[PDB]
Amino acid sequence: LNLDPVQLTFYAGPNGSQFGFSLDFHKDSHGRVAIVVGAPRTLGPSQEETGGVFLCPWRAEGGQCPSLLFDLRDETRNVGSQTLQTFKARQGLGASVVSWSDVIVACAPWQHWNVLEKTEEAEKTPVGSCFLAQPESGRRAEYSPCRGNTLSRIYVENDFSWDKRYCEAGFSSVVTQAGELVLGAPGGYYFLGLLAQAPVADIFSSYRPGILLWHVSSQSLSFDSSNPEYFDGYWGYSVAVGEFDGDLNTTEYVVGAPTWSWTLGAVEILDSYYQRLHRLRGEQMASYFGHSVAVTDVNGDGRHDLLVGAPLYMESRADRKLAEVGRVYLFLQPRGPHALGAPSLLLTGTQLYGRFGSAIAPLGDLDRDGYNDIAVAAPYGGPSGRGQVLVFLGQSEGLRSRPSQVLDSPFPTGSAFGFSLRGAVDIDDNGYPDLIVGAYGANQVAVYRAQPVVKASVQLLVQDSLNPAVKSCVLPQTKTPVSCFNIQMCVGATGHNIPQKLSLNAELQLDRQKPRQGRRVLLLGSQQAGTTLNLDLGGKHSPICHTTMAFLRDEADFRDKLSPIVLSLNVSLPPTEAGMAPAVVLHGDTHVQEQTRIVLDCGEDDVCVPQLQLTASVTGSPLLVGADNVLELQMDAANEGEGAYEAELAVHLPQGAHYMRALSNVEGFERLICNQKKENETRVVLCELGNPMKKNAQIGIAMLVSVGNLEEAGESVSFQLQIRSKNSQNPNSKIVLLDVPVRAEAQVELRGNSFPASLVVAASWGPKVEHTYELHNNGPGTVNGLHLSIHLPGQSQPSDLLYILDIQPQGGLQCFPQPPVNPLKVDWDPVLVSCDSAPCTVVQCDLQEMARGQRAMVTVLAFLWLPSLYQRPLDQFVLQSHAWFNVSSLPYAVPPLSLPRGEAQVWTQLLRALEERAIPIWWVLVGVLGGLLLLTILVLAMWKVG
Amino acid sequence: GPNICTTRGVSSCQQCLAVSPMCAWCSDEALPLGSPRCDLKENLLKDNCAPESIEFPVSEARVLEDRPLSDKGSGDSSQVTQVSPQRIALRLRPDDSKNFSIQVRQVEDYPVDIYYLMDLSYSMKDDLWSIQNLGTKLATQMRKLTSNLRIGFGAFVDKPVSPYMYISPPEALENPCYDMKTTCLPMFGYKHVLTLTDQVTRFNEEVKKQSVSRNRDAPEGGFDAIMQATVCDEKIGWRNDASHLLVFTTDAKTHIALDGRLAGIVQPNDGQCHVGSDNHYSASTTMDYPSLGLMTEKLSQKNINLIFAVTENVVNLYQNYSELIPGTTVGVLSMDSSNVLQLIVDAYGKIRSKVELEVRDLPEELSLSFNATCLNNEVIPGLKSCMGLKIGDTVSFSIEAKVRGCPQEKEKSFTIKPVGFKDSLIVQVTFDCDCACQAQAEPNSHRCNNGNGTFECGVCRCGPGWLGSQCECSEEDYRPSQQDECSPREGQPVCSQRGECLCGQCVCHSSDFGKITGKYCECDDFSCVRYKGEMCSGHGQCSCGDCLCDSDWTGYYCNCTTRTDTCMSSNGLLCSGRGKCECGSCVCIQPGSYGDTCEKCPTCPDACTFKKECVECKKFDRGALHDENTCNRYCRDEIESVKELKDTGKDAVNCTYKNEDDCVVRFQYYEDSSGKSILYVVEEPECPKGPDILVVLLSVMGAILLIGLAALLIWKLL
Ligand SMILES: *[C@@H]1O[C@H](CO)[C@@H](O[C@@H]2O[C@H](CO)[C@@H](O[C@@H]3O[C@H](CO[C@@H]4O[C@H](CO)[C@@H](O)[C@H](O)[C@@H]4O)[C@@H](O)[C@H](O[C@@H]4O[C@H](CO)[C@@H](O)[C@H](O)[C@@H]4O)[C@@H]3O)[C@H](O)[C@H]2NC(C)=O)[C@H](O)[C@H]1NC(C)=O
Ligand SMILES: *[C@@H]1O[C@H](CO)[C@@H](O[C@@H]2O[C@H](CO)[C@@H](O[C@@H]3O[C@H](CO)[C@@H](O)[C@H](O)[C@@H]3O)[C@H](O)[C@H]2NC(C)=O)[C@H](O)[C@H]1NC(C)=O
Ligand SMILES: *[C@@H]1O[C@H](CO)[C@@H](O[C@@H]2O[C@H](CO)[C@@H](O[C@@H]3O[C@H](CO)[C@@H](O)[C@H](O)[C@@H]3O)[C@H](O)[C@H]2NC(C)=O)[C@H](O)[C@H]1NC(C)=O
Ligand SMILES: *[C@@H]1O[C@H](CO)[C@@H](O[C@@H]2O[C@H](CO)[C@@H](O[C@@H]3O[C@H](CO)[C@@H](O)[C@H](O)[C@@H]3O)[C@H](O)[C@H]2NC(C)=O)[C@H](O)[C@H]1NC(C)=O
Ligand SMILES: O=C(N[C@@H](Cc1ccc(OCCCCC2CCNCC2)cc1)C(=O)O)c1nc2ccccc2o1
Ligand SMILES: *[C@@H]1O[C@H](CO)[C@@H](O[C@@H]2O[C@H](CO)[C@@H](O)[C@H](O)[C@H]2NC(C)=O)[C@H](O)[C@H]1NC(C)=O
Ligand SMILES: *[C@@H]1O[C@H](CO)[C@@H](O[C@@H]2O[C@H](CO)[C@@H](O)[C@H](O)[C@H]2NC(C)=O)[C@H](O)[C@H]1NC(C)=O
Ligand SMILES: CC(C)CCC[C@@H](C)[C@H]1CC[C@H]2[C@@H]3CC=C4C[C@@H](O)CC[C@]4(C)[C@H]3CC[C@]12C
Ligand SMILES: *[C@@H]1O[C@H](CO)[C@@H](O)[C@H](O)[C@H]1NC(C)=O
Ligand SMILES: *[C@@H]1O[C@H](CO)[C@@H](O)[C@H](O)[C@H]1NC(C)=O
Ligand SMILES: *[C@@H]1O[C@H](CO)[C@@H](O)[C@H](O)[C@H]1NC(C)=O
Ligand SMILES: *[C@@H]1O[C@H](CO)[C@@H](O)[C@H](O)[C@H]1NC(C)=O
Ligand SMILES: *[C@@H]1O[C@H](CO)[C@@H](O)[C@H](O)[C@H]1NC(C)=O
Ligand SMILES: [Ca+2]
Ligand SMILES: [Ca+2]
Ligand SMILES: [Ca+2]
Ligand SMILES: [Ca+2]
Ligand SMILES: [Ca+2]
Ligand SMILES: [Ca+2]
Ligand SMILES: [Ca+2]
Ligand SMILES: [Mg+2]
Repeated sequence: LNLDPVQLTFYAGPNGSQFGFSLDFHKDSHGRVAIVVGAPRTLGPSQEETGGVFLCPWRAEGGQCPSLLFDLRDETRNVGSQTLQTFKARQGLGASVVSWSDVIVACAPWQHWNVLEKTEEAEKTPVGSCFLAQPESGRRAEYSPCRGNTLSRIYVENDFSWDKRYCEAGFSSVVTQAGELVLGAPGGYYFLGLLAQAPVADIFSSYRPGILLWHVSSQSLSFDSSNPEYFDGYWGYSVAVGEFDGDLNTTEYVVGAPTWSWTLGAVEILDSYYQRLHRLRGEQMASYFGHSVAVTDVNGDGRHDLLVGAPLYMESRADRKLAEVGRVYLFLQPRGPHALGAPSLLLTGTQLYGRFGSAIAPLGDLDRDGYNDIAVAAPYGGPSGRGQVLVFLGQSEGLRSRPSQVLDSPFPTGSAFGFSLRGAVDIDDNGYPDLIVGAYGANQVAVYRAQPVVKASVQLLVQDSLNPAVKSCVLPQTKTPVSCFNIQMCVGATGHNIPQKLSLNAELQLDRQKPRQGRRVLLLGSQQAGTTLNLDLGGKHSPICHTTMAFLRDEADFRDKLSPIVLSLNVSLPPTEAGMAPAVVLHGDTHVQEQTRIVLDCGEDDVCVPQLQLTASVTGSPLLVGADNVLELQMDAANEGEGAYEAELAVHLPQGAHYMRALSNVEGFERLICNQKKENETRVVLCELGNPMKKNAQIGIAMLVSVGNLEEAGESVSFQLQIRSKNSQNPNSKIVLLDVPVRAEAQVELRGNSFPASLVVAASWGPKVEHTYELHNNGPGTVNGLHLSIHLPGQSQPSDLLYILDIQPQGGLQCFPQPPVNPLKVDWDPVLVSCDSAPCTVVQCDLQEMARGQRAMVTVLAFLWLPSLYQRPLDQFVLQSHAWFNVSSLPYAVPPLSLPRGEAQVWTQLLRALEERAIPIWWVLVGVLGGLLLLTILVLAMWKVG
Repeated sequence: GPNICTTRGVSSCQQCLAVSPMCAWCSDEALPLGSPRCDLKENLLKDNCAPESIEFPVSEARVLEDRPLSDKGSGDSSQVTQVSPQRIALRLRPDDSKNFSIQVRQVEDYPVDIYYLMDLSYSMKDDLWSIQNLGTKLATQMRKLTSNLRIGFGAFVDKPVSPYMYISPPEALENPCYDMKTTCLPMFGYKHVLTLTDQVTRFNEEVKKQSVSRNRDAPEGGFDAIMQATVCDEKIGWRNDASHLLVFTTDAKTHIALDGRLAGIVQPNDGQCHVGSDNHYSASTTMDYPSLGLMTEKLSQKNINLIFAVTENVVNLYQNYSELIPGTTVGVLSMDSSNVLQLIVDAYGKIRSKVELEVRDLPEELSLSFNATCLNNEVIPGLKSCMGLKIGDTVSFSIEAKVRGCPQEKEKSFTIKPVGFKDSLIVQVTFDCDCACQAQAEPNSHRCNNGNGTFECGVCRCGPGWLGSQCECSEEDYRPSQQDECSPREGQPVCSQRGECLCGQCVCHSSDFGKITGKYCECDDFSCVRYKGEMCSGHGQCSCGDCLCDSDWTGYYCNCTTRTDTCMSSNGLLCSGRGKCECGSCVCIQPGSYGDTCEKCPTCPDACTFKKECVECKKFDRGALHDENTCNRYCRDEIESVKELKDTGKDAVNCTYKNEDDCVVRFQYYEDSSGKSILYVVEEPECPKGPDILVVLLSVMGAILLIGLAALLIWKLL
């Protein structure tokens, strides 16, 4: 925000050394602050690249810096029949550099360690190491937790178990407040990742020169995992420390694994015992989610919040459906041990291939506003793709999407500016944090110094109405009575460690709306519509108030009466003096405006006394937690007294409420306008009802309010509505309070289906049949104690018509049948049958927790008993299965209201090819008998008659 | 009526035309009391003033060059013209949208050049033995569909950099495979071996001459090789007049960008070719793996159809990656790679069945809406691609371009290119926001109150405030104030208290945060829908406080999407046909169906329930609902009459159908993972023999007749 992009400090080192790859702040015993930088390609004495560390002191102009001296010679030792060799060539020393109190730790992951024994060898691999230096005591030490004397054949015979030959430890090093150095080894355990934690004091007291291999008593490493998901996970790219469980005894660790779960990206939060407390998965594969992990209390609630990056994230654009810009995720820690949910906030870059979010650096409270601030570096952001840094300020609701400030890269193309960022240190001792940004491409470091931030408050007071008839003052140098009034302007500057001398320019303009020649009011003294003054606020903690006299021109000089008079006050910094570089940056209420009017239609007393009445109605009473709740608020305002000046509707809504739309039923061309702004913590909505209205005016406004997720708002939510007016008498009407109850209810749907729909059996093991039941929590709410009972005919016996081959649940539900299903191992006129009549088998399923959106599946595979199928094959078969499910309670404070129930029936019918049932020939026999009787009687009648 | 041209305007021809998409100007002098020159063309025609000077520009979509689509391609590929028109000219008036139509056709045979990029991992050693006799078979199979074929071959192992290489022992540098006592060559990032050529003998000779290397890390950096092949067109010789195929084969994971940190490489990957005459990638040891975005961009630019051939272990991962990169076809490769020929043939058949369009050089000033049309007259709004096509099939598209305001360039151009095809349409749009009459200029005319102002097509604009019709009201003059000439429906504040009633009209002021216009100063900017700082949702533009959408969007907030590309399923039915698509999201109307396209349902009814008509038509060419022509309209599965009834299909299910003959017909449905739904049916279903009564009753009646005849002859004798 207040960072100065002009006055920057430049530090440079040897060319081609990738200087500025890693940087950090260092504090001595006397408080002197220096910058520790690591160059991973510094030329060594043997004309080979080995890396180095530089300690730049605080110089206003910068320049060359001293280089720390570390051993850069291969060390060979012989113990028994074993030979240990160390090769530091191309070790990349200074790749990761950290500082703690008076200890500087610089790690070289690429250092090579080799073990030889006669013929067999352990192979040369880049195990890496870390050099610790204490300049105050002039002490040096080395740390390498992946040094051993195990041959390669041993690992081969052990299936590469405990394969710590490729640790590359020291890629990401962190130090806790207790001084416990933690190093990440993504390549450890054969490209799986691990951590190595060790006290610094123990390392110093447990280091002996000439002892290449040693073991520390307190050395501890993470346990290897055989889960295939972790394969090629590179767990340990970024490591950070923080507090999540709320107990200060334990220090939680956060580790980023971009390649975890088949190139998915993840962030794992573990305790001090390497136990998985929580895991956060990525959004899109190959996004490199988890590249950088940061811990900071952005919201200021007292609970640490998490920031994650994904440079390789791909967005969607109209020109192209895919665009690689990167993303940044913000997670806020909820109250209690509740697990982290969806990302609190999402930030997306603009420039293509910008790798936004690669580096995130906390900056503390840069503006001293009570909220922490952060910086995000895009290596190749901006229109020119030379890198950029975006500063995000903190707030109660999180972080503002719009970047407060953007800093470009003065270096040319290929500088890779913004690769590593660090801050939250008052290097200049100016009371505000500064920033340091390295650039290995340009081989330089740029230091930005923050400037003091001053908050300005401006207040303007003027008579509500003016009476032309009353003329108390007199024009200067004459004796012409004229109306007059007093204008008061109060200006107040606040800040921390503000300069003792401060100057500001205040411009007061009267009737700025009208042209200069058309102005109606002027200043009594200067007889001008505008004036400028210089205010010295240096050391004036209390606000400075000034008063002036203004007059109104003669009536004959103008004809407009209903047009209000606008008075504007503008506060600005002094014009840039010699040398530019303003001392401080001023922000806040730097411009204020007010409107007045002439006494009109206020009665004989000439004083307006408006009387307003307000009524409010609410529609949409049922509010469901976790649902898109929409409330319709209808406010009707009426005026029974005189016209009210500057009448507006002010509405205060709960934390989870928001403003979407508002219309006016009365009048089709009113064009009502509303705005929403955060006053202190809640988004208050002000609607401009209208300028001074006519007598007996009624206005109705219907607005839509969207209520978000709410779990602690209580039984009911409250809304406040009021009428705001600038009139001296009756400035506001009666306050209206509306209580909307909140009730939680969820609906769960049970469905069932049997396959195949139609089955034919011809005329051991019979045809397969599968019945599947699905339970879905379609309702926005959540349920607990989900219980289900499925009843089927048969008891899984040979005599039973159907034999339950197997049952499979899915979704975590615990299901148990009764009687036992599948007693044998088994290495392989419709008739209605139900549990009520036929033998009943009941399977009971339970689910203590059932989150919204999850689906529980139950599948049963069975077949028709062929020995029973053969018997009586001329009768149709229709089996039935009955599922009944309900719940016990809900995870919500509101007791209301029971529910939901569910019944499901699944019918499976079997068919046979042209059953041999007795065809109704009985009708044919009856017809034949009738015909025979008719023939016989006809013959008898025609024969006896003759 | 007042309409919108007459209202919120009447200042000049530029504004008069710019207020609304369609307006007409009466340049010729006429009565000024009727507020003319800005109204519907019909209204002006009623008021006359048409001396051939009417200024009513209309957008045009004239075609510059167009040629017929070639029926077949055998030679002279330079003028295939498979896509028409080649180039068109568009002239759109400001705040107007115009649309045109294009057609896409596949011209039968088309030359094809295929580059086979293969991994040489240890597990692939056996696979290398299965390619020694693949060139002849591939040439013979491809000859049926293509007459001219080009084949190139390249091999890769892994990135040659520590720790991916066995640096120690020193003897292992030239023979890392020393533990197993085998022969191997040094690891190489990429080694092109055979350039594109039509000689099968060269391909056969090239194979069996290479070997298999060794690597430690399971993932293989094939993206580097793919990018080098795509960019190094000159090195291998890509031909712009042929179908480009790149068959990438591997049996292990693949690295991504920023993965070189382990090896110490930090330089971002560059798309420039770095392959010399040595046929090696020099920057392999110093260049990081390419990013997905750059790979996709280069693939689209070079128009290369990428075909993955991987084992079932990583087939799911490669399928997940496939949906990201456009124009990619996946496949399953056996351990012995004995199905490589069939797999590549299937991939070639499938890729040509998918058609997609891409927009290039498209400025953000204008927006495009696409409508697709497959075979038949069926049209799918909000779609730019069609599925379920075949060789020689023709599809249609409609592209509508809408512009906002008036860009200050007057010349813009863009291109619409189908995937994997050289031919593309070039669309040039020119903005004509200035009235023709303005060319007269007449900066000084005596009609502007004795030549103290500027004249323009019947309107005098004068000074910094002189707005009167005769250019006399001035800005400081007009002190007396009239009535019923500044506000409508007297009884409300003049100009809505926003402006000054001067010159007989409301002049707007306070030009802050935007511009204010209108007769009474009622329409203003900086009054659009906002959420956290955005204006008009960041997609459309707000006029008079209403945030009108641009193309591809609709709604008051202009946040609901209209295009259905995202919600398009692979079965050719929007959201799989089980639901609708709103704002790019699928809503499943049918209960029990969920997912991105509602396709993932466990409890849906079996397919055979609604496949009865298809099988009925196939087996008898008749049935109910035949008038609607539903025999082949939704069921794309292939029906075959096979009496096997013993296929071991994993994703195969038996089912039964009922016919009017009362004989149940049992048939199998197999939904292969490749999507080739196939039905197996038994021809002439065996109806059990029922009739056994007609003969019996015939015999009974014959016996009765014989008895009657015996009685008759007895009577005769008696
Ligand atoms: C590409 O795909 C999109 C998305 O489906 C299509 O956009 C739709 O196109 C339809 C066809 O035009 C629109 O519906 C129709 O279009 C009428 C415009 O033509 C007028 O017709 C009247 C008939 O008396 C004439 O007098 C006029 O002079 C015009 O010629 C629409 O008026 C109408 O739709 C209704 O219009 C009324 C009045 O405007 C609205 O109040 C009502 O809400 C409704 O929109 C008619 O049904 C359809 O609206 C449109 N979709 C939209 C705008 O979202 C493209 O047309 C496709 N591309 C091509 C080249 O066809
Ligand atoms: C969901 O609904 C079912 C049925 O609608 C409820 O089943 C209830 O189960 C209990 C046993 O767990 C029944 O009590 C038992 O009754 C038997 C006699 O049938 C008696 O011998 C036992 O000592 C015991 O008292 C209870 O009657 C039964 N409810 C009904 C209405 O029959 C179930 O409780 C509901 N809730 C859940 C979470 O499942
Ligand atoms: C390739 O694509 C598949 C399919 O889109 C993806 O795998 C899917 O990953 C999601 C992760 O959210 C799985 O859902 C989750 O399942 C777990 C149980 O394993 C459950 O506890 C979670 O609540 C969530 O529902 C989903 O089942 C899974 N589906 C499949 C078919 O794998 C993923 O993007 C890629 N999978 C690969 C490459 O294996
Ligand atoms: C067009 O606008 C111009 C100003 O931009 C007008 O010029 C001024 O017009 C007034 C008309 O009353 C002139 O005043 C008269 O001029 C005579 C002769 O010079 C003189 O005796 C008096 O001062 C008389 O009031 C004024 O001189 C003239 N100014 C200039 C610099 O020429 C012009 O009149 C406008 N055209 C019209 C009204 O047709
Ligand atoms: O296929 C081969 N290499 C492959 C590469 C490759 C090498 C080893 C390998 O497993 C690693 C499994 C990880 C186990 C974890 C270890 C830590 N704890 C949890 C489990 C996978 C791929 C290539 O070169 O592409 C290959 N086959 C061989 C046969 C004999 C000797 C060596 C051989 O190497
Ligand atoms: C979009 O393009 C279509 C096709 O060019 C236009 O529809 C044609 O309109 C003309 C005259 O209006 C008719 O003669 C054609 O028969 C129509 N063809 C079709 C296929 O509809 C349509 O008017 C265009 N719409 C816009 C807004 O420009
Ligand atoms: C357009 O604007 C709002 C605000 O951005 C949109 O809100 C998004 O809604 C989708 C699905 O409804 C969610 O997945 C996003 O997370 C929402 N984003 C935000 C920032 O809230 C919404 O899509 C549109 N508005 C309305 C009223 O539909
Ligand atoms: C199965 C069929 C072919 C048998 C039919 C044979 C019938 C028509 C025969 C069997 C016995 C017969 C009868 C036997 C004896 C006599 C007595 C004689 O004085 C008059 C005829 C009379 C009454 C015969 C009439 C015909 C008769 C009823
Ligand atoms: C050495 O440093 C200079 C400093 O500007 C730089 O320009 C140059 O490229 C570097 N390398 C060589 C070989 O000079
Ligand atoms: C840490 O543990 C010690 C020893 O049990 C305890 O005294 C202290 O309170 C703990 N810290 C906390 C609870 O913050
Ligand atoms: C207030 O004064 C400053 C001084 O430069 C100026 O930049 C700013 O625009 C002024 N405010 C307004 C509203 O004009
Ligand atoms: C906002 O709420 C806080 C509660 O801490 C209160 O102190 C403050 O006065 C409120 N804001 C206003 C403008 O009153
Ligand atoms: C069909 O039934 C046969 C036996 O009748 C069985 O072997 C087969 O698995 C079933 N399914 C299919 C798809 O054939
Ligand atoms: Ca803790
Ligand atoms: Ca917090
Ligand atoms: Ca802050
Ligand atoms: Ca500072
Ligand atoms: Ca009064
Ligand atoms: Ca490999
Ligand atoms: Ca193989
Ligand atoms: Mg391999």
